[PDB]
Amino acid sequence: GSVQIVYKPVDLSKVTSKCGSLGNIHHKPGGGQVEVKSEKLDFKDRVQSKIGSLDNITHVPGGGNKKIETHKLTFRE
Amino acid sequence: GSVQIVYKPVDLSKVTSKCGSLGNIHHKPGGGQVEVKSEKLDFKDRVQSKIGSLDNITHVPGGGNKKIETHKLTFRE
Amino acid sequence: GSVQIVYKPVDLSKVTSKCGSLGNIHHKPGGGQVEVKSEKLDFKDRVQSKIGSLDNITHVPGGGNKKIETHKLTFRE
Amino acid sequence: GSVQIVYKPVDLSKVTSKCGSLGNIHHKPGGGQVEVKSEKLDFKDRVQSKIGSLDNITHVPGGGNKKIETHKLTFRE
Amino acid sequence: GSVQIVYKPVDLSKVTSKCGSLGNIHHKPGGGQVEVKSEKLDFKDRVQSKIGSLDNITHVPGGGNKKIETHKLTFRE
Amino acid sequence: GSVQIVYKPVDLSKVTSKCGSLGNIHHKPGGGQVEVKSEKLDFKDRVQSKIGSLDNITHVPGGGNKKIETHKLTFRE
Repeated sequence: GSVQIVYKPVDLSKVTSKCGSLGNIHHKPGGGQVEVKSEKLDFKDRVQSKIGSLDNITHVPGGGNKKIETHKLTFRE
Repeated sequence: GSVQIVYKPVDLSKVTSKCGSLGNIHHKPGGGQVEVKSEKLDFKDRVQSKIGSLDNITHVPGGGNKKIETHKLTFRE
Repeated sequence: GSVQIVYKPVDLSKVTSKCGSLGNIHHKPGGGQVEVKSEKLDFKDRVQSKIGSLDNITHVPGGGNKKIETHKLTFRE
Repeated sequence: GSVQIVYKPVDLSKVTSKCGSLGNIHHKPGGGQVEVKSEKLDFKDRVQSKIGSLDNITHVPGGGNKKIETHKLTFRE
Repeated sequence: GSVQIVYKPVDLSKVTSKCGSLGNIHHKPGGGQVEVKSEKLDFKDRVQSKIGSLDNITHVPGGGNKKIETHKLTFRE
Repeated sequence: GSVQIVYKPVDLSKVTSKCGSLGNIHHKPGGGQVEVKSEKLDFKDRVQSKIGSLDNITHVPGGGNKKIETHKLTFRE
């Protein structure tokens, strides 16, 4: 009872961008007020949390091209 | 009772952009008021949370091209 | 009792954009008031939550082209 | 009862950007007020948390191209 | 042709307040965005102006009692 | 042709306050963004101006009692 598995995925893919000019961008946030109140906080096993945050981002990647590629080969007898 | 598996996916795909100019962008948020009240917080096993957030983003990727590709091959006897 | 499986998907696909100019964009949010009240919060097994959020985004991808492609091959005896 | 597994994934992929000029970017956040109140905090097993944060980022990668690629081959008798 | 003018105003007035306790007052303004644009400004003869102002006041006078009293006696031949 | 003018104003007035306690006052302004643009400014003869101001006041006079009293006697032949 033989098993013969072949996993030969080819990728010639291209995630690509072209942008002559990129700019003249303005991010003028006008300020705020946050309040949080808690008795008890508890967390476990791979929690990711933000509490009471006021936060501003400007992200201008000339690039910005992302590619995500996950091979899983699983074998059980 | 032989098993013969062949997984030969080809991809020649192209996710692509072209943009002569990109700009003159303005993000002027006008500010706010947030309030949250809690007795007890509890979290476990891979929670992702935001509480009481006031938050501004400007994301101008000249690129912006994303590609997500997941091969799973599973075998059980 | 032989099994012979062949998985040879070809993709020559193209997700594509062309845009001469892109701009003169204005995002002027005028501010707000949020209030949330809770006795007890509990969460488990891969919850994703936002509570009491006031939040502004400007996303101008010159690119913006996304492609999502999932191969699953499953085998059980 | 022989097992013969071959995992020969090829990738010739290219995540790529081209951007003639990139600039004239302005990030003028206007300041805020955050308040958080807690009796008891408890955390365990790989928590990641932010409490009471006011925080501004400007991220202008000329590059910005990211690629994430995960091979898992698992074998159980 | 005699003129005899008598101006004998009496005031025994009392502007008065009584307040046992005064307090527990909260003024949490949530922030804003103002913009003004002008070519030419010109002003003369006792102008009072405010342009492009964002401004917060808290005025808790335990007292607060005001009295304004103007005697004018004018004579022309 | 005689003129006889008498100006004998009496004031026994009292502007008065009484306040047992005064306090527990909080002024938490949340921050802002002001912008003003001008080619030419010109001012003369007793102008009072504010341009582009962001400004916070807390004024807690235990007293606060004001009185303003203007006698003018004018004579022309």
